[PDB]
Amino acid sequence: SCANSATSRSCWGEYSIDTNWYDVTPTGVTREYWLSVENSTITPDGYTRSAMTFNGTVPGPAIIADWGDNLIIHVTNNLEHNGTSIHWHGIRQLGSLEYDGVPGVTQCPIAPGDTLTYKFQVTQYGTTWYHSHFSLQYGDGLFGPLIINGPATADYDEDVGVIFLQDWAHESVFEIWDTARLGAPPALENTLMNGTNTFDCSASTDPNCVGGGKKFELTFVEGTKYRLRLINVGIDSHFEFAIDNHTLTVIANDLVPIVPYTTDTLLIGIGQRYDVIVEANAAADNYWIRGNWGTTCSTNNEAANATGILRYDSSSIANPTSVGTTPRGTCEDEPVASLVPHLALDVGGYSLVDEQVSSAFTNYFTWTINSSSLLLDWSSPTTLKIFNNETIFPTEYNVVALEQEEWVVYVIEDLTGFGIWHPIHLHGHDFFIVAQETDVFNSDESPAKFNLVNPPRRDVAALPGNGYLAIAFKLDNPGSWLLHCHIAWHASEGMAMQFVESQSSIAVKMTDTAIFEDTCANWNAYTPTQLFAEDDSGI
Ligand SMILES: *[C@@H]1O[C@H](CO)[C@@H](O[C@@H]2O[C@H](CO)[C@@H](O[C@@H]3O[C@H](CO)[C@@H](O)[C@H](O)[C@@H]3O)[C@H](O)[C@H]2NC(C)=O)[C@H](O)[C@H]1NC(C)=O
Ligand SMILES: *[C@@H]1O[C@H](CO)[C@@H](O[C@@H]2O[C@H](CO)[C@@H](O[C@@H]3O[C@H](CO)[C@@H](O)[C@H](O)[C@@H]3O)[C@H](O)[C@H]2NC(C)=O)[C@H](O)[C@H]1NC(C)=O
Ligand SMILES: *[C@@H]1O[C@H](CO)[C@@H](O)[C@H](O)[C@H]1NC(C)=O
Ligand SMILES: *[C@@H]1O[C@H](CO)[C@@H](O)[C@H](O)[C@H]1NC(C)=O
Ligand SMILES: *[C@@H]1O[C@H](CO)[C@@H](O)[C@H](O)[C@H]1NC(C)=O
Ligand SMILES: *[C@@H]1O[C@H](CO)[C@@H](O)[C@H](O)[C@H]1NC(C)=O
Ligand SMILES: *[C@H]1O[C@H](CO)[C@@H](O)[C@H](O)[C@@H]1O
Ligand SMILES: [Cu+2]
Ligand SMILES: [Cu+2]
Ligand SMILES: [Cu+2]
Repeated sequence: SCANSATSRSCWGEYSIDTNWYDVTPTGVTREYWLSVENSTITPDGYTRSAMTFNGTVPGPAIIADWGDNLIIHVTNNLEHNGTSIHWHGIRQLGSLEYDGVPGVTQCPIAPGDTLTYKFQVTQYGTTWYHSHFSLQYGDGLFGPLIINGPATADYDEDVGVIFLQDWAHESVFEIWDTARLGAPPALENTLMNGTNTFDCSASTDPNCVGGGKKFELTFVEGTKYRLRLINVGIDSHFEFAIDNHTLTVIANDLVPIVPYTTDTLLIGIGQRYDVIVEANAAADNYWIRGNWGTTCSTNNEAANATGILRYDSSSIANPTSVGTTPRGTCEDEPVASLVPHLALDVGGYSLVDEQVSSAFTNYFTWTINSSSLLLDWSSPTTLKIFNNETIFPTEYNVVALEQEEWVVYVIEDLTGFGIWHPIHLHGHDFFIVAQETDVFNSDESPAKFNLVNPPRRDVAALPGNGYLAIAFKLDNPGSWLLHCHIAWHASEGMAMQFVESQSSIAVKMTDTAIFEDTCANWNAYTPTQLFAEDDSGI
């Protein structure tokens, strides 16, 4: 039993970095939050535009808690013309399926003017984020940081918090969706680093291009070790984060602490999080912070300006003249060999489920999973079906039923030919990356090459373009769990499926059943006169 501190980050009282947090949870306290989903106007980069925000800021307010705390988060939808539904990214929701926030799966949408109070315990610690999982809303700024304090696998003095990395349009994503769904995502007008960037409005005739955008700035005190919590939250952005003339000691991936490793740059797919410790041991100077936008992965109009500024002297106003490390320049994830959980777990005996991604064109460009593109009915979410004792779901719900062989290995194959590295997010579980391969899956040979012995473990991992991703998870969380590409266009285009896991073992408190019913009653009251119908997959 030791206290967490700058020289004992492994400690968490009677618990520690060695505690199995899948099986053991500290007692904490209840923390209550009130969030308002708003229709806003912001100027993050000297361009004024609309946004959909929590509480009028991009990013939204920080939700900060300790490992074990119970969170009560009242979410009121103050948009006029969209439902909304908020997901707590990577959060296991063991026994709280109905608060996972996936509209069409775990809830009906929150109708305009309605409130839904999300309740869940945090049985994980580290860096994550919360965001709307209702259509493309997070692309208009509807996300915020969710930081759960706990132990760490390397010592550090100061936690600077999250640095968000994203693309950023100069108009609502909902304005460009009709063009994007023809099949080619647009190059967006800029990027943001923790909510800010420069933009040259000097030659603009657009009255909204008011200028004054500023670089993200981070100040170091020489000798201090800083925890930076990196999240890629773009619509369709890949990053390779780096700080010139500094080394990153990587200590967590998503919500899983790893054996520290050092790296000059850090590949980060959408929805992925890393925790790094940077020691401020360079010559004191201004250094460029590089997002290293992956131009081979997706387009942006201003890729080279996905940068911020590290200062050792905060009174300096000069731009860095530092020289960047040459990026690997791929759309890959960090190498599997680098991502070794500190808490070592092995994958047990399993049953294999194989699915294949392709594309089709119906009304617009769609992605298919075993020939079916996800299309959900917001007024009949999977959980509603489950509470009605339905076990056969619509084809377009892309349900795979799991029932106990205590483990599943889920192989998803890219048969599209496109060579996109798709960030695949699984809800309700950390998975084990048993293979992440650039090659064709062979059901007779590939399983023999799976790594079942402490493989990487996280909640978002790349399906390699033209390859396969084999992820294992244990049947330990009855529910209906969405799995999808986190490239927002692709999710909206149906690149998703869901696991209905141990359906008959789902338990929901009567109070939460009543709440769920109320949410859907209110949604159903809104839809007859909504201005805008569902026009994508729902998620
Ligand atoms: C959620 O609310 C947003 C409003 O904030 C809705 O966005 C609207 O979406 C419609 C349908 O896609 C857009 O119409 C299209 O606009 C483009 C661009 O001018 C045009 O080329 C198309 O032919 C079509 O008219 C509309 O622009 C857009 N409105 C705004 C202000 O962005 C969205 O549909 C809502 N979704 C739900 C599910 O309630
Ligand atoms: C990126 O932008 C956000 C601001 O949009 C910064 O978020 C800030 O993060 C820090 C550290 O995690 C938060 O500090 C904590 O505040 C709470 C509540 O009062 C307190 O309990 C803790 O002791 C700690 O001071 C801070 O709340 C938060 N600010 C906002 C507005 O949410 C973040 O720091 C930026 N990243 C960098 C590297 O600058
Ligand atoms: C968010 O905004 C709403 C509406 O004004 C308010 O009730 C709530 O307290 C605010 N929450 C935070 C965290 O500021
Ligand atoms: C947000 O406000 C804008 C400007 O009034 C409006 O055009 C748009 O429909 C609103 N969006 C939603 C989702 O309510
Ligand atoms: C998806 O299709 C492939 C190829 O036909 C088949 O091998 C696999 O079992 C299918 N998966 C499921 C879950 O239906
Ligand atoms: C679902 O099954 C349970 C268990 O038998 C039963 O109590 C409940 O009423 C059922 N509900 C419906 C709507 O079929
Ligand atoms: C993470 O660790 C692996 C194995 O040592 C390296 O191959 C990689 O480049 C990174 O350091
Ligand atoms: Cu997410
Ligand atoms: Cu994708
Ligand atoms: Cu998701």
